Amino acid sequence: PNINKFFKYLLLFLITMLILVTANNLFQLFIGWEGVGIMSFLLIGWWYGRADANT
Amino acid sequence: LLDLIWLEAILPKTISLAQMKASTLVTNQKGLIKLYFLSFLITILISMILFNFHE
Amino acid sequence: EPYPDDGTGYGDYPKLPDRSQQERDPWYDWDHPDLRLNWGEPMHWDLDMYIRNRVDTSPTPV
Amino acid sequence: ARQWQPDVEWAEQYGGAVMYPTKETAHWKPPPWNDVDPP
Amino acid sequence: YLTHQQKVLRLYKRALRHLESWCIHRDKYRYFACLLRARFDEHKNEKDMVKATQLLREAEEEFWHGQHPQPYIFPESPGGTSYERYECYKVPEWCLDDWHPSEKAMYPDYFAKREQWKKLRRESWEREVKQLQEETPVGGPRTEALPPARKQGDLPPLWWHIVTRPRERPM
Amino acid sequence: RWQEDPEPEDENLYEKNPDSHGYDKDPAVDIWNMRVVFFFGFSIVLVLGSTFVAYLPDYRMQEWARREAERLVKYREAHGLPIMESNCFDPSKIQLPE
Amino acid sequence: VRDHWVHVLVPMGFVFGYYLDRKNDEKLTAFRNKSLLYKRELKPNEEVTWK
Amino acid sequence: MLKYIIPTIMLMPLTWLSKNNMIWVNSTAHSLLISFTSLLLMNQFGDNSLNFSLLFFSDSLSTPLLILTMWLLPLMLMASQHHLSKENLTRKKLFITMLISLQLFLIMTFTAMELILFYILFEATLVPTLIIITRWGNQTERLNAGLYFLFYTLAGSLPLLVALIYIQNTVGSLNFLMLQYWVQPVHNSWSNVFMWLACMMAFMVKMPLYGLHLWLPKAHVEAPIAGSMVLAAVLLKLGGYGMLRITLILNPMTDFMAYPFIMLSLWGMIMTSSICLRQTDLKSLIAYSSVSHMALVIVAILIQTPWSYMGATALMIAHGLTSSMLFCLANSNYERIHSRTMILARGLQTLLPLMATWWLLASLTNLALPPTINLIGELFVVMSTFSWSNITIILMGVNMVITALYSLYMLIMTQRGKYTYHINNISPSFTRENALMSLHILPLLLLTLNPKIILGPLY
Amino acid sequence: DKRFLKLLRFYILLTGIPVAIGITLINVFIGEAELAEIPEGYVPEHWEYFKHPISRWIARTFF
Amino acid sequence: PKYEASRLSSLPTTLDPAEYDISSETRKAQAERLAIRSRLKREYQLQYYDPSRRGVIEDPALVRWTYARSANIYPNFRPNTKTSLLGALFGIGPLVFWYYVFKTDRDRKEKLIQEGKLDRTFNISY
Amino acid sequence: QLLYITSFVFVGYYLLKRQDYMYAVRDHDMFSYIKSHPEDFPEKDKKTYGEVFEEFHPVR
Amino acid sequence: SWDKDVYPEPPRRTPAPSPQTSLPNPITYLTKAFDLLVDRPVTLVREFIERQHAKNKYYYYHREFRRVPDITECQEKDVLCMFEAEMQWRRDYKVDQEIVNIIQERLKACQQREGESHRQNCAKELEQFTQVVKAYQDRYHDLGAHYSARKCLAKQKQRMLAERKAAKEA
Ligand SMILES: CCCCCCCCCCCCO[C@@H]1O[C@H](CO)[C@@H](O[C@H]2O[C@H](CO)[C@@H](O)[C@H](O)[C@H]2O)[C@H](O)[C@H]1O
Ligand SMILES: CCCCCCCCCCCCO[C@@H]1O[C@H](CO)[C@@H](O[C@H]2O[C@H](CO)[C@@H](O)[C@H](O)[C@H]2O)[C@H](O)[C@H]1O
Ligand SMILES: CCCCCCCCCCCCO[C@@H]1O[C@H](CO)[C@@H](O[C@H]2O[C@H](CO)[C@@H](O)[C@H](O)[C@H]2O)[C@H](O)[C@H]1O
Ligand SMILES: CCCCCCCCCCCCO[C@@H]1O[C@H](CO)[C@@H](O[C@H]2O[C@H](CO)[C@@H](O)[C@H](O)[C@H]2O)[C@H](O)[C@H]1O
Ligand SMILES: CCCCCCCCCCCCO[C@@H]1O[C@H](CO)[C@@H](O[C@H]2O[C@H](CO)[C@@H](O)[C@H](O)[C@H]2O)[C@H](O)[C@H]1O
Ligand SMILES: CCCCCCCCCCCCO[C@@H]1O[C@H](CO)[C@@H](O[C@H]2O[C@H](CO)[C@@H](O)[C@H](O)[C@H]2O)[C@H](O)[C@H]1O
Repeated sequence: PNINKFFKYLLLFLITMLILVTANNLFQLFIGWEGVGIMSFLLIGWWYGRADANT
Repeated sequence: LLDLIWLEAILPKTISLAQMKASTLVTNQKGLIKLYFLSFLITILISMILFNFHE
Repeated sequence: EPYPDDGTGYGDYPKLPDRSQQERDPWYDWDHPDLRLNWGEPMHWDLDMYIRNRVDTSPTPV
Repeated sequence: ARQWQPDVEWAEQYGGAVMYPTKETAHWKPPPWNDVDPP
Repeated sequence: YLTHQQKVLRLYKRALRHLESWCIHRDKYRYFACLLRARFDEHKNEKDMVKATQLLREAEEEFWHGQHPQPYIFPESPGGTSYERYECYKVPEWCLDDWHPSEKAMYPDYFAKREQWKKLRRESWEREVKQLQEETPVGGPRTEALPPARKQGDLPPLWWHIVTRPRERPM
Repeated sequence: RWQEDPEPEDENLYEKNPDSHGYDKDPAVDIWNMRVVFFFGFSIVLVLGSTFVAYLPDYRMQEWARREAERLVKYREAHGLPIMESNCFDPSKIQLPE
Repeated sequence: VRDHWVHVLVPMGFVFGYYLDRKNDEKLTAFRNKSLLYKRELKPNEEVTWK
Repeated sequence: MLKYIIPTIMLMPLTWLSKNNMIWVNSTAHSLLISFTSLLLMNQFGDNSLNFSLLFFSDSLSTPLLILTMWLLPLMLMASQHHLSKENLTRKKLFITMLISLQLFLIMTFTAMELILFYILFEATLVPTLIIITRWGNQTERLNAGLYFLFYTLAGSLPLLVALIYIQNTVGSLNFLMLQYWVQPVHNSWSNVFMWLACMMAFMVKMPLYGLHLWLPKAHVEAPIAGSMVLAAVLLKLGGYGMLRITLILNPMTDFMAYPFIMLSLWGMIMTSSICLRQTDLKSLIAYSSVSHMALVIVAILIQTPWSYMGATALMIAHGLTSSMLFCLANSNYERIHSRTMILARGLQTLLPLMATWWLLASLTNLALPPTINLIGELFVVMSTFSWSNITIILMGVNMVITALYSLYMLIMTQRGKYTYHINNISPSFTRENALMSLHILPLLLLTLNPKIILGPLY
Repeated sequence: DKRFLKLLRFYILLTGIPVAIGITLINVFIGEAELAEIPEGYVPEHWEYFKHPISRWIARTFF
Repeated sequence: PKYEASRLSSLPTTLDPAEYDISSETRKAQAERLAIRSRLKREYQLQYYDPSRRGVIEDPALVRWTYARSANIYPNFRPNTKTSLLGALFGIGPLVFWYYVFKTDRDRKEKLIQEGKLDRTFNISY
Repeated sequence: QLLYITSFVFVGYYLLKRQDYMYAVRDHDMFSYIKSHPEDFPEKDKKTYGEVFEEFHPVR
Repeated sequence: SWDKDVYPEPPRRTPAPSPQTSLPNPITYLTKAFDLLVDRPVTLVREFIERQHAKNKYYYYHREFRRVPDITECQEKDVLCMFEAEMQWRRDYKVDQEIVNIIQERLKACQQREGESHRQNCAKELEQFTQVVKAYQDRYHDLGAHYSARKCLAKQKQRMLAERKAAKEA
């Protein structure tokens, strides 16, 4: 039912990685570095009613 | 151990206890003219013999 | 059975088995299925440490 | 829940002869409401 | 709280599932599922309960030694890969009462029928409570079992949250 | 025990006003409260405030300092001077102790 | 308007406070056009450099 | 500053002469207008501060604190008007009057030129704040929270009064511009050690420093939502603002007097972060989160470097919006379930989708996701403490891990999992609540586009 | 939730669109100032030390 | 090889020696345990299923838990040998440990700077 | 209400007059005493910061 | 647009196309398409905008600060002189920060431009960066957050005292 939000999150995942890969300074790199990490949190826990997914 | 017990105990709880005990000492008086005027005699005597307020 | 009467502040709160909520029967019709708790039953002192997202005490094959 | 306000049990804390009861002031009683003691 | 028979049958089912996890192949599992059934059959008629309890006690120790460290779990069973997966889509029915009138207007027929279910629930509640009162011992209920409706036209007490519960695949 | 009023039941604003914005029971006051919050909060402070911040006249001289640094680097390099000196103050104006 | 006159209270307060803030500047003119950094000769039509 | 003081005062007749049903509309509309004009304080110069008169001045430190203060008043009014609905008219107007008076004291506090004037307004804030907590809090414990709040503050503040009066006798002035030029070094003696403590302890208690923080979790759990917002957002920063100014006249003694307080803060931030992992009250968790964040600010102020002072300023502003937003988020749940227990209502994302988004954004700012100004502030303090001593990275890095765990534990517990079956009064988020959350997060994130305006004088 | 987001969008654009249009027209038909040396014997006003027209207006009007 | 239980790996029920010694006394105890659970289940269900109830079914068990985890601790605290040692070791000990770690590190760094032996060639941000 | 304002203003004016007079007297007495005893209030010899030695305390 | 002396760039040496294939170069055609579809329309829009700017020519100026006596010439506690010397020092501090920033930008541009030969080919820029960072460190490092001209002068006098002492004994 939330397929639109899924594709938004996948795209945000992609954008943060491109920020990581093209960053020329360590602060810009850290933006992508933590960006991908937080996007993983939201997608690993996609089915948030399941305790194992949240864990 | 620290927040709910010892940090409470070592400052606010101990300070409050001392004040409460001091209050009871001060205010637990018999209301007797004889006793109050007797303490006046001790005060005047100590004021001279011990502290030399008369000099 | 209460916690031992040292000066630690447990009072009369019951000492229950130190088991994770993961160890409870998942087929029973719990009032709180996610926690596997029933309404009105005494909660473990460390319930928040024993939710299914945290410390598991389940038996292990080894 | 509506805001807690003092009940009778809370109020009686301030209706005694002293704020801090002790062994010495156990026999103290609040004075007459109109300050008059019976003859 | 489980009888001896219940314990023995639960061990049999659990041991067959771990056995199937080891064997994998259906023909191989059929072979050892029959050998395992023979062992349970060899002592089926044991009468001295002390002896039978010792057999069950030892069988559980043998099961623990030989269990699969990663047995097959049905996907939707507790601990399975799809367990609780659809809980985030299960919305309680009472949420519909808070819908804006323009949202309800989109399903006139669904909400007319819903209004009849709420009428049924309201008209039935007092009889449900009364039946539970007069069928419960003085001390209180000693088990969690609930009774059926006795009179015709009555509903089984405490039915609403079982009947109107979310569907297993609500979307 | 005493004579005290019962705790009142919690009141759902949507019950009487399904369009409630949650500001007031009165629907007309409710709408006006929403409008001022939104117009002054978002249209004015956030939008115009963000614009005002965006166009601040050289906040704290950062842009002037860059132009001035460029002028000094140009001059000092052309005349063969050091770009920067270790001494902030002219030693001829200082008397040391002892 | 007897129904909307309270809406002038805060805006008028800002105008008044603005006016009083400017009035304070007039008591702090001791060094107007006299600092070593900004002191300059006056323009033909100028009476003061700032107010 | 009269262009802000006077209109703030006018909010009082405005509230009292309003029609009965327009007190919230009028006070909210005009406090937002005052906030708009506060942006005129951004006229800052690279060298000189903005010196209005003999009483008031504004520089790059006090300006962002002023704009935060004037922004919060309308937000507080919006947050309060629901739980005050059944209150009678006169007692509502009194509540709004206390909020206005707090804003009046605060803007004068952050712009006072003279340290004794700062002290008096610094201390005047206790009265409205104490009244708000003890009169309009819901629980019995508010009376004790008021007392702890009152006497923790005065225990440190009265010694500060003696020290300040002593300084004026010795130096001849407490004017901050004068002190910038007439400051003399502080020599080692037991007299100066206690002068140092009297000058700093009042501010340490307000931050609060670890060990003197017990009043804070009491005050929040008992205060009404508006009391919690100003307490977390602004009143804690009185202590940080106080030290940032007074440390000017305590050098070089701060070189070693800082050690006990850096240790308490460096260890305290880990202790209070760990505490958040086991809190059962949602308001108490957010309160303990403030203690951990302000521990960084204390360390930043005490080590006195350009990078640490910039990080301290950004942190104070960022925490103001984040923490106040979190209290507002927790309060919105409280208005439905009437309990602060975190584990009571779960899976709320299923029932309140948009509100769960505010929860996610507040959590991500709380754990300092880059490039939020929360991260900018924390990172600048991390950079400067590493130069102070490389080993601090171990403590600072560990605290970053713990902060993520409790920030997301709070998110997961209340928003995710399965909803509580018997809680059937979770009505949809009101427009008022959604607007309240956006007026926190939107300016917070917009500041990422232009961080320099919240980096303070050392920028 | 949908009503709130529609209202939030409306009120941000209510002034956001006029501002975006206004800036564009100022940038096109007024343009920035050009840097120039101070003519001999000339005293610029304090707002003439800034380039963008909106910045000059801000400095002249408020600062 | 017998099962060795630990704090974080409980003894499986099937291997519990007492899970098979179900005497008339134990069966009586189990019945009493089920009686309490059924009594509480009925009290909850009569509110949970009540069509006219809108709100939260307050659970005294949950209220007792949050109260026990905060308000009830100090009233039942006694300063004795145990609580004093834990208080001293855990509260004061780490502060002293970190003071010496940082004081020692900073004293060393300061000595190196004062002798020009610490390399700060490009260090101009602090 | 009018008399409340008038009474306060009327008394306040005379109190403010006495207040300013007392402070004028304090200054008058102080300056006359500084003149009477020039030996106790000499003009300090002022040195520029180029000549005055101040220890430097690095923050590192 | 910018001063080339302040921001130097070596002369650019581009090789000429020297193909050794019969296949067409996809970049060449894409280059031509880009100039036709993107560059030409963009240039026309800009040329129109430049026409409007040419109609309304006005000027802004770089503020010039006269020099005032610095902290060394200020009498102790004379706030009126210390204030002007302190403000001048603060302005110079901001300027020196930007001088270092210009040198760092030169160094970073050289490193990218010189590619794999940057180590040998950016020696001059690395030297200038090294010297300016040393001078800036001498002036401003270790002053603390509450820095001032007075503290900066105290730092310099300590350095001059050490340099005198070493010179004398040597
Ligand atoms: C570190 C510098 C600041 C230190 C300030 C310390 C001074 C005291 C501050 C708090 C004073 C509050 O005043 C009083 O305090 C005590 C506990 O302390 C409270 O009393 C509380 O603890 C006592 C003992 O555990 C209980 O009997 C009581 O039921 C409980 O309410 C009183 O209800 C409160 O009226
Ligand atoms: C740094 C210096 C700061 C100095 C600040 C001075 C603050 C003084 C605060 C008031 C002191 C007396 O405050 C009083 O404290 C005692 C105990 O602490 C409280 O007494 C309560 O706790 C005690 C301790 O268990 C019980 O014995 C008592 O039955 C109970 O009522 C009183 O309810 C409170 O009124
Ligand atoms: C010589 C010095 C004297 C100085 C006096 C200066 C002020 C004189 C004010 C006189 C008018 C007072 O007005 C009197 O009080 C209030 C406030 O308006 C009015 O009634 C009020 O009701 C509510 C508040 O309760 C509001 O809508 C509004 O404040 C007003 O309508 C009364 O209906 C009016 O009779
Ligand atoms: C972030 C937005 C904040 C919104 C604030 C809303 C309140 C706005 C208050 C406006 C105050 C304007 O105040 C008045 O402006 C006019 C411009 O016409 C100025 O007019 C003057 O400006 C400068 C002064 O050096 C000179 O060019 C010249 O003397 C004259 O033009 C006045 O010096 C000022 O007194
Ligand atoms: C949270 C709690 C924080 C507690 C912080 C405690 C900090 C302790 C600082 C110790 C330094 C105090 O200041 C120090 O005192 C000693 C006296 O003992 C002074 O000693 C002074 O008198 C002695 C006489 O005995 C002389 O020999 C000496 O020449 C002279 O300096 C020093 O001038 C000063 O260096
Ligand atoms: C998006 C809406 C934002 C609203 C806030 C901004 C409103 C006003 C912004 C633009 C003001 C007009 O722009 C203003 O006019 C002229 C340029 O034409 C400039 O003034 C300059 O040019 C004009 C000639 O045109 C001459 O008088 C003279 O050479 C010089 O004063 C101002 O320095 C500039 O600031």
